[PDB]
Amino acid sequence: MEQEKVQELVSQMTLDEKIAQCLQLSPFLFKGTNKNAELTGPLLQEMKLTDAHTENAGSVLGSSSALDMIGIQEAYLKTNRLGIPLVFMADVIHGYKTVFPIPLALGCSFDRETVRVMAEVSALEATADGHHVTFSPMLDLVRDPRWGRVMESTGEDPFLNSELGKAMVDGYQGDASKLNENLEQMAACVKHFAAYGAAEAGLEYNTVNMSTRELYQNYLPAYNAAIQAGAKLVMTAFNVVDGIPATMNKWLNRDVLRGEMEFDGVLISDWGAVAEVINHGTARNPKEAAQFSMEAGVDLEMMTTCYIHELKGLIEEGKLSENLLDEAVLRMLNLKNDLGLFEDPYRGLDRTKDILTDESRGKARAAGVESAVLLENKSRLLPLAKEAKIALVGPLATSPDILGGWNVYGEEKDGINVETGLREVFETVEVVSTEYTELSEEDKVAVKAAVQNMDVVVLALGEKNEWGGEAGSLATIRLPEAQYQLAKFVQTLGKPVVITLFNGRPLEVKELAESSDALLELWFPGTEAGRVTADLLSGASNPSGKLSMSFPQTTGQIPVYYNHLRTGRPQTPENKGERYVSHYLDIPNEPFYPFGYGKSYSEFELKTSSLPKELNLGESLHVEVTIKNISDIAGKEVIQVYLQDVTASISRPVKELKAFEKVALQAGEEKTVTFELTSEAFSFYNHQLEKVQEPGLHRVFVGTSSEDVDVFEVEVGGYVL
Amino acid sequence: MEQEKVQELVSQMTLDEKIAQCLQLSPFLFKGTNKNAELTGPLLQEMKLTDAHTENAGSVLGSSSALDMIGIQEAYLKTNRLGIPLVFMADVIHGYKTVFPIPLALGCSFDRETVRVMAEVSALEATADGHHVTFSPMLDLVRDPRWGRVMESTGEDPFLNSELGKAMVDGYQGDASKLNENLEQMAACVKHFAAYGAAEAGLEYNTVNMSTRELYQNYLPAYNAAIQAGAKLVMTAFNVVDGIPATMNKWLNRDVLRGEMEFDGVLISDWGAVAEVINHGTARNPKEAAQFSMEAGVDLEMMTTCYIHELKGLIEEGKLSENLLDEAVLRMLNLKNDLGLFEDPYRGLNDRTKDILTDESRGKARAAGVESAVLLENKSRLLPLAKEAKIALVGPLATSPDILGGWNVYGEEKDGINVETGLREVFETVEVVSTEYTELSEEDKVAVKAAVQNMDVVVLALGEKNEWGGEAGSLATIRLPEAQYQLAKFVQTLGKPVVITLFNGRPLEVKELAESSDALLELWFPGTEAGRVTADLLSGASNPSGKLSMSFPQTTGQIPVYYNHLRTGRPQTPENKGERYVSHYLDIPNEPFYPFGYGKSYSEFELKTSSLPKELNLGESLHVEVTIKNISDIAGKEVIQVYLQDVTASISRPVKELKAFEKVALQAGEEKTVTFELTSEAFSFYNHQLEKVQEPGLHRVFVGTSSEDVDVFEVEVGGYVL
Ligand SMILES: O=C1O[C@H](CO)[C@@H](O)[C@H](O)[C@H]1O
Ligand SMILES: O=C1O[C@H](CO)[C@@H](O)[C@H](O)[C@H]1O
Ligand SMILES: O=C1O[C@H](CO)[C@@H](O)[C@H](O)[C@H]1O
Ligand SMILES: O=C1O[C@H](CO)[C@@H](O)[C@H](O)[C@H]1O
Ligand SMILES: O=C1O[C@H](CO)[C@@H](O)[C@H](O)[C@H]1O
Ligand SMILES: [Mg+2]
Ligand SMILES: [Mg+2]
Repeated sequence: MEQEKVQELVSQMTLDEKIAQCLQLSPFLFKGTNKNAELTGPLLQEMKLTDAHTENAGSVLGSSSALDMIGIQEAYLKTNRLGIPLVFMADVIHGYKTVFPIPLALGCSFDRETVRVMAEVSALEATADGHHVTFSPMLDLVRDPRWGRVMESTGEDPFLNSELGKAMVDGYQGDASKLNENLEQMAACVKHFAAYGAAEAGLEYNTVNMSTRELYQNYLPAYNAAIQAGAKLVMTAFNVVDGIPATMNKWLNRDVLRGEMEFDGVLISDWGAVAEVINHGTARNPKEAAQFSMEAGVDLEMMTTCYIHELKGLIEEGKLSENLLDEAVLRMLNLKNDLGLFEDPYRGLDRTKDILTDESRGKARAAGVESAVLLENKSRLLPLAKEAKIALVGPLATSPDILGGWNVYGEEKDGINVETGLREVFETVEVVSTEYTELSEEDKVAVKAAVQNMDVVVLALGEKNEWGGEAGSLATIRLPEAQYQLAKFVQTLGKPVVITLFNGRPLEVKELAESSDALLELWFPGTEAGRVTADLLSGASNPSGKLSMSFPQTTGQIPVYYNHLRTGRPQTPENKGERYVSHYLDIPNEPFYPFGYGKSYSEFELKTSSLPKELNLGESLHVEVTIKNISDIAGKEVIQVYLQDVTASISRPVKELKAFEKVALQAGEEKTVTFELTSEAFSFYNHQLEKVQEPGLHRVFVGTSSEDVDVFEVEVGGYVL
Repeated sequence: MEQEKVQELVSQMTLDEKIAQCLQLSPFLFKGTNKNAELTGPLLQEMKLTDAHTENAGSVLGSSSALDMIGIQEAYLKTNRLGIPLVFMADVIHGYKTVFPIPLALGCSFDRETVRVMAEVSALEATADGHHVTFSPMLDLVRDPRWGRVMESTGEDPFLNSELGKAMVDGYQGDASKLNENLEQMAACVKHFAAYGAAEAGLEYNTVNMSTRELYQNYLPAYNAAIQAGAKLVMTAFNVVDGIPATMNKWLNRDVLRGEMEFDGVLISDWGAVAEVINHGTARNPKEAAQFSMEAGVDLEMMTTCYIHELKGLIEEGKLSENLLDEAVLRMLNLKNDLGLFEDPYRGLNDRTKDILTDESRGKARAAGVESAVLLENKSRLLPLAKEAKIALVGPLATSPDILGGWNVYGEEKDGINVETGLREVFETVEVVSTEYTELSEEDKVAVKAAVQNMDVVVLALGEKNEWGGEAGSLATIRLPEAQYQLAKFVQTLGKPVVITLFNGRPLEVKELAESSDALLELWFPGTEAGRVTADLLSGASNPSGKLSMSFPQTTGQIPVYYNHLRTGRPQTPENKGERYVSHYLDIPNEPFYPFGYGKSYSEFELKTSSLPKELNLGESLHVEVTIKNISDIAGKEVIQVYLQDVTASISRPVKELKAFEKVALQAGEEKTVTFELTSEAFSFYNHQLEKVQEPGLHRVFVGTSSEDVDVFEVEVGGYVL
């Protein structure tokens, strides 16, 4: 409908109606839900909720289905005074029913289009099952693989997360202004604002702390890119930011998000995060919690009752301006309108035919093959011949747990396990399945026997997803020790070994790499994992992923990341072995596998056209890269361009990723791609918080990982374009 | 002399002269040195130094002896135009020749007097051997035991480090207005300014980064306390602080150090930290390095040549003002003066040798060792051991002379007392099988089996070599070599009671050691009398009374873990135990293996807090009164501890903060009363705007014998301001 009528609806609301609009609830607390009705009484009573609260609640999160949604919205609109429909939100993180690779894997794709296809397919399916909003993209920069939630981030690099973050939003929302029309798309909600993934000790919900300059330089860029690209919501974070819980952080949310970033959409709290400021000890009680969170501009309280029970009193005693509430309600209604819920509360609703199609599955498969990373492949063991005799052993041989974490809707019975997968392709396969956390003598005899018959071992190891995701912090980033022992065992059997590793985080893999001939990191590919796995092993697909997060030498190296500072005593090749340089006595400084590292069955040669020696301030560097696949085999490479600022008023990272592109090349084929490094890429935040460019020398690095690069020099100065 | 004669020295000094006054060099680049006279030729020619440079050099670092000093100074004065003597500095960190426990151990003493006596004995000896300035206390807060330098800090607590920091300055310098008179006292230099101990990944020299508020709240207090206690010098840090290397960080050093902390002394660079701002990528070359460090107020460049080769040109070209150099030179001379060098450039050097490595001094180092060690485990009263107990003494620390610890630049191992020698003095029957640090052979095991079979108890002496810590001794995994845990596993199967005497420079993973033995005693590195420290504790001649000044993590992946932590929005409680969506790990407990303030005794105490007021005004002190009784037959010391928590505040506040502590001696039966004043400063914190503030509201007071063994009382602050 029209803006003016929305502005009117605010006018016509009671105070209690407005307060309730700022509440969000689980489906089974509304009249007319069709699942979990036997939890409605107990919980309603514990939250001290009444019919007036539930009949005016702003939103719903975690509807179980299209049918669940319809019954609730049909029932709500029957008893709702002014006919303000519910907005319905859900966690569509990496697939709705067609599960795609976990976002950390998606980052390893280094492939913008894959990310967009994933979100688009996800929206297709979610909108079809009644949901208006996904709580995705998750844009927290991660440098600490102990934290279970690294699985939701696209890795340790702000640029890559920024790009892929834009692709996710584009994919879910398409045209952000036609969400009232395009009902196969949905609102995206950026999370978690901000800096959540710097939790101390990878410990869930734990303290985050960093200088403001570093917050802007590295932790904010991606939330900003998604926002600037039209993301409709932002969700707050659980952590403090500089001492102050993000949910009630006024500078962060008013000054930075609404001020600097110009975000005039709904700001939703994370689950309980409004009331939990009480636990952080920056609010004495639910009254204070609500006052400070409203002051901060949190418009939608997620499944707690601070606003519901306390805003009226705050407004009547003049502790809190009613305009703030008014503005918050106005944002909620603008959201609903943008989704066309004033014309159609059922947002297009039967669409079952669209869920879990064969075209969608093929896409998830394509995502999986794009995202897997080949870490080792000694003496061309991979790809395997289709008639190769295979002992498939390990806990991931038959396990149905290949969908990854934050899979709220996808069903394991629709999944393709590794056995099924492999059997579709290779004729001879013998399988000895083993426990995730044990290695018995009986297992070893069975494995001995399966291996002796066969020609090659596919050793499938991995985590259960429940060992990652939210509140899945591992102090030690290792598989259960039994799996390292199973690899040591299997290696003694005389036969060639592939390890197909399934997980949600960087792990200590040195032992795995040292005990096998090849190692293929599939992360958690989703619904089609088995076939992703088979197509890569068989060569039907050629591995092309690159690591979007560093793989540490050991737990004690964390945090280790490619974009690191030099220090005053950097280790060089000409000071190696000296005592008084930055190093460890017991491990290398280098991570075991670095950012941008990945292998292929193909082989490539790159050359960079001549670049200018000199450059003006404000001027863009145009980089031209010619790349040839010099091998019999078709496949993709990921060209990567980095910049270093050799000298600056702040110590600058030795490298920073400024551009990348995945390039498909047939056997023999050659191509040219060109990048624009605009002058922003030469910029940084200074000691005073200004975004600035300084004349001086930069190095440009073109290559195929953060470490395989040719290096060029460029001098910036003169005048400003 | 008088300040006029000093002000005039500045006026009469040439430019080239004033510059060289801002240079410090190793003893063997000087004419007159009694050691390393080779090396002088090539290093001078590498540094492109002259005689103009060395004849006017400001200072020396790390002279080898009183004769070295005297030789250098005598020869320098002979050819020095205006007669400005050299100031002579050194790393006297935990002792000179009589070596005391490493500073981390000293922290575990929880005893100010012990620390002051260490510092006092250290200056006594150092001045006797020619040194004017020590590079100590090291006041970097440490939360990460991977870092080799945790050995030099007194731990993870700002308050404790502040207090013991002042005891150290007080002990080295006594009354600092009379350093020209008490020539058995010496100038002290606080380091490393600032926040150096927060090195990322505990990796040496690595990036440091934290909000300015956190810098002020936790990382600054100790530097500040030592400075306010009158510490003569400060040294810069190798690390960046918010992007900028500390050495050229104007705000940190002009605004914070010289402005807010009102420090008007020499600011010395750390070794090469001036030229090294180039490697940090905040200076193109020695010209800018020099410019930016002088702009920042660095007065003395340590063993690099940016100032000497670049300050002339910078001043002539007008890029840098001669006033800065001048005031820099004035602080230099004011320090020489304060030291009494214009009256006596040999600072009293008169058979000061009678003063070194004395019997009284060694007895003090010994007492420091027994104060500082920490009894971590003692099941079924195995310790103390009867003096007629037959002892199998096995392990790498059985006979190792490596017991003086790291940053021991002057102490000699031949004077050290090793564990066998210590034990043999006390217990009649000792059999000894030494093993390697990093191995466990089948032959070793056979020998251990045979020794243990014969004796009644195992003293299993495990440890680090000191070179696995100190500077640039970072460990990614904080474990002993695996052979040592395997040795403990082995010994435990021999059916005899086991004590592990652990010697180290950092918190280690010790769950496996605790689990494979009946008692565990953490001697750290006690210094010259290590063996007797160990024997006395084991025997009961001394009663363990140390407490942990740094948390002992469950495993490496728990780092950083410390007592003074924030609550988060989803704290693990005893009520929510076992729930998935709470702050916790899947594979280990939240808690460290041993917490801050944790320590055991052969004695047993009760404590009783006198009734506290329910309310308090702003600006008002809280007087906590504690009665403590040793209810046991054994005399011993206990460390009463008082913490505060600010329950609600404009910033999420630590669950606990140590605000007072005292070590209380007690005979069997004996009772005493101590009272502490927690001022309103203790109730204060830094807010978002960076004001030091006090908020009305609820605080909890915790009185006890560790961060975990406490009685909790509440106090409500408000009303008006005192
Ligand atoms: O706890 C949470 O619940 C939210 C709702 O499921 C989810 O979207 C957030 O990412 C997560 O932090
Ligand atoms: O609610 C959840 O469900 C998921 C189940 O797939 C789990 O992995 C997530 O980490 C958890 O947040
Ligand atoms: O961290 C900082 O960097 C700046 C430069 O050191 C300084 O000027 C600011 O006041 C300070 O907060
Ligand atoms: O490198 C160093 O040398 C200095 C000189 O010994 C010492 O005092 C510092 O603590 C240390 O950083
Ligand atoms: O980090 C910060 O936290 C402060 C409190 O939110 C804010 O006011 C400042 O702008 C900022 O320096
Ligand atoms: Mg530059
Ligand atoms: Mg308070």
